[PDB]
Amino acid sequence: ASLIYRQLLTNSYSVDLYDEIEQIGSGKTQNVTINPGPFAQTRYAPVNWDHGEINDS
Amino acid sequence: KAANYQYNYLRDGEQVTAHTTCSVNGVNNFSYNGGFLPTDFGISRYEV
Repeated sequence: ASLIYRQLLTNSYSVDLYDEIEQIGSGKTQNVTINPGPFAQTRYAPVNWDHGEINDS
Repeated sequence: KAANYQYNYLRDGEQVTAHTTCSVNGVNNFSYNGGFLPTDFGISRYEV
């Protein structure tokens, strides 16, 4: 019964087929690789509030 | 005419100071002439 190990080693190539099968079976996702470089947050502006355009006559 | 006004009020405790100015646009203007004599009373133009 020693030939079990010999047979498994010799026939091990079929695991490539098994890998292809499980690859086809598995669902897939992916990445949108993130950007670095938010090193400078930006404020709005120097903003001053005032009454609008008065309509004089 | 443009009328300004400032005030404050309460809003969940946080005293809010508010400042506003009101005006009008699309105003109609009526011209009434009661009489033409110097003594007569007249309004050349009143807004509505």
